[PDB]
Amino acid sequence: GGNNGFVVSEAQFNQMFPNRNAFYTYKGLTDALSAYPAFAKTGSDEVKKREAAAFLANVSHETGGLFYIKEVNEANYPHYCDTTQSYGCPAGQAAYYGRGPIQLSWNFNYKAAGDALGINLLANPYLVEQDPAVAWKTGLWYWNSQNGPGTMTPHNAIVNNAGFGETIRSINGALECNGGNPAQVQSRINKFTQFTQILGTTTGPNLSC
Ligand SMILES: [Cl-]
Ligand SMILES: [Cl-]
Ligand SMILES: [Cl-]
Ligand SMILES: [Cl-]
Ligand SMILES: [Cl-]
Ligand SMILES: [Cl-]
Ligand SMILES: [Cl-]
Ligand SMILES: [Cl-]
Repeated sequence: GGNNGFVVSEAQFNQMFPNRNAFYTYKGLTDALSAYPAFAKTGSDEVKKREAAAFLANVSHETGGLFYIKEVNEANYPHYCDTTQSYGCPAGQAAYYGRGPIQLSWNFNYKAAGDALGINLLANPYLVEQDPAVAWKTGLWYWNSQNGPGTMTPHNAIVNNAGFGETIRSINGALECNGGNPAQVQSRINKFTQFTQILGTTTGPNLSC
């Protein structure tokens, strides 16, 4: 029964993210895991490690290796408010820009993620850039419950072995996949591959989209 701790060691995490903002810590991440008990705990260890690498690689890509807590371009913040929604944009028109490890964006996603976590992030979206425990939960929420532009959750893509490619599709596939941005598809694949090497697992199939 022995050691069933997290498949990413603190030291591997540091190697993966040498230039992280202080907001993002190993502890913060390991604390969030219990909110998504199947994450990195489903299937063989080859698979758990694969899933951990897949998540953190995509996280790396969103944030510049966890340097950025929030989206940089203030001028474009207003666009993340989808006025066509009925609960509107109560925290402000300009309040729903990218924050945290998956750069959670859009009033509708702040709403969905908050409902899921039991936290009213529609009203207090600033929590994702102020409270690490919440930021990390928003990352796991996306990874474990959202299809995005694709057809399956990133979790299931790896767990059912449909390919790291489906994680990309489900994160930003309408713009990047199907020829849209092969360079950036490959960048994500590059970081995933390095991360699988750090953890001593394999990449598995269908890396691309
Ligand atoms: Cl740390
Ligand atoms: Cl879960
Ligand atoms: Cl990266
Ligand atoms: Cl406003
Ligand atoms: Cl916290
Ligand atoms: Cl919390
Ligand atoms: Cl693009
Ligand atoms: Cl690269």
